[PDB]
Amino acid sequence: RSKADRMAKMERRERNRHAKQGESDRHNAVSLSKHLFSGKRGVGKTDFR
Amino acid sequence: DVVTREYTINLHKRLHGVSFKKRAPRAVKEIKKFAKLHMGTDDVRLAPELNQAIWKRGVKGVEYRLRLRISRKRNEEEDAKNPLFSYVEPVLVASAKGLQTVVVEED
Amino acid sequence: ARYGATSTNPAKSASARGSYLRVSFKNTRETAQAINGWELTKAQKYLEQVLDHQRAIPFRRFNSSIGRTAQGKEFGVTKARWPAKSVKFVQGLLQNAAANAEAKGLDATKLYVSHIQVNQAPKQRRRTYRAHGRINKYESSPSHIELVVTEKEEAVKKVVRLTSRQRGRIAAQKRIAA
Amino acid sequence: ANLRTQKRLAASVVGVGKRKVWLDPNETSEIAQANSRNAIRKLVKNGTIVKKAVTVHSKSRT
RNA sequence: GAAAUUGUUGAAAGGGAAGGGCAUUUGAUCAGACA
RNA sequence: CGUGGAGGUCAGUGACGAAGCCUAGACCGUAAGGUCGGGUCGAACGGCCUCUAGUGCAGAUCUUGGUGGUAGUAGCAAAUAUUCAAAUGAGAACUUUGAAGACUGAAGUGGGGAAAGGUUCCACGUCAACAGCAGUUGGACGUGGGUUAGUCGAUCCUAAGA
RNA sequence: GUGAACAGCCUCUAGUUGAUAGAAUAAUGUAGAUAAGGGAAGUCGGCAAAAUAGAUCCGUAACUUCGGGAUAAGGAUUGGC
Repeated sequence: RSKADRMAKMERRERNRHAKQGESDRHNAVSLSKHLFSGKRGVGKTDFR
Repeated sequence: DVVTREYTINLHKRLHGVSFKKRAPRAVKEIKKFAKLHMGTDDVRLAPELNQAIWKRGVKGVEYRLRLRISRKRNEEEDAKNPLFSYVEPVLVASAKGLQTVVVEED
Repeated sequence: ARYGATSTNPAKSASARGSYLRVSFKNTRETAQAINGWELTKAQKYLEQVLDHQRAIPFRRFNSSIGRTAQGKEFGVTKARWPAKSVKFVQGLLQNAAANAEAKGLDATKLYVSHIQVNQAPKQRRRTYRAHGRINKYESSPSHIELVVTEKEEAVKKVVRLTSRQRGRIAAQKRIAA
Repeated sequence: ANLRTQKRLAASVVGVGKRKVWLDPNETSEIAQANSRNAIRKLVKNGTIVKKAVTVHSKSRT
């Protein structure tokens, strides 16, 4: 069991460095979001406040 | 050196121009500093009966003069302070004026 | 094993490490260079006084826009600060290295910190939220600590060529001078 | 110890809200052993948990 | 287990940038060679 | 001159250390580059005569991944507010109990429900991560327990409509 | 409870005490105020702020599709026992 319980701690490390709050946090970061960078904003109605 | 004394304390000159939501929490931090002055200790204990006496008129109606009793006592082993600590408890009196400091005798 | 480059005797030297310690790195660089090279018994009481706002840690490198205080006149720097959470780990390692020296059987009074070294660990990756739905990082900088204590040691013929003309000059003056 | 259970649980037995029930600090070991409603009836009536009767709202000036 | 980047030790320089070219001093350092 | 593979050749070098990497140590070529020593490492790789091509990068607001300066800085300031002792603990501004002080003030910070979520509900254990401070606590993590219908609903009927 | 009232303010039953904190009170801020004499001279412009306000009684113009205009304007008064 202590052989098996230490293998839970060995396999947990990679998710802790990425600050995953579980073994079930698989929220994926989009590399480049479309609304941030694709636009040209001139006189008129604009894309935000 | 166990010595129990009486004291008056002028809280009006210590709470001059203090924000109304921070008067009664500040008057508590004065007595821990005020018992540090006379007895020369850091760990100062306030009785729950004294906490009622400060806070009785809300946060913003702390009394002008209080009449305290500061008792210095021996402290227990494996405490990291030093073997002495104070203990501040209130004595209930008619008027806080007209009183000066008095050594309470021991028995 | 595999510390930094050390020039000392490994016979009379204990050591201690700390891996993946979740402190700030910029605070633990400075509270390691304040202590580097002191006597061991003087270093521990100093760190006991840093907690009580009696003596401050000087910040030399990571020190932009730090407020001033008067307690850095001892070291000659206006900028100083009292990083408390960094001291509570670093003096925890001095208690270890003092305990490691008693197992080897070294003196307590002669011992001094000779090497202390702190460098960056793998960073946390935590995220926070900003205006316009933008996602920027919000991360830590943990650090590895290692230190080595050492006893103090109470201590601190080249053949020369010359020409035949210069060989005569010494021989002539030795003949003349009484 | 942690006593959020028995504070909540004695409120259900006596039938009064959580702001009213009184758990004395001297019996901090005796109350923590009780983990059922059936023990709470015994702990109430021998005088460890009491009621704290109603705050006055007088109507004399009215 | 390379580079960016960082720590510690050691050497060196520093009056509003640094780095480069030609020549030599200074300190450190290094192979060749007479039998 | 250099790189990846091919046909030859040196009966080429190699676990007594092959490639790779580091090296203000040495030599050669005007140069692309070639050779040697030292440190690391552990298993295959060269010279020459030719053959072949997914063959050489500093730039393309280049592509994927990684790291800095700025910087321990901007900041963590709406919703009136917290205080003292005791227990628990290696540890308490933040957990639990008691004593105080206030607030929401019946178009509520209260008591239930429809969409919607799917075990969050409760107990026992327990803190590496998350809770932008902290943590002994949690809507976290680990293991289990828990929704009972002749009458409450669906099921039946029809509306605009399919 | 006050009041025309489910307004605003305070309280009882019920619930919460959560929103990073400690010390000092420089400038400039954001939010909220008061100001001698004069009263829009300020300014694109009375922007903003001040003034008036609930209630009973007296009183109400030009005009008008005769219904309105109208709370027009303006003027006296308000506690306690």
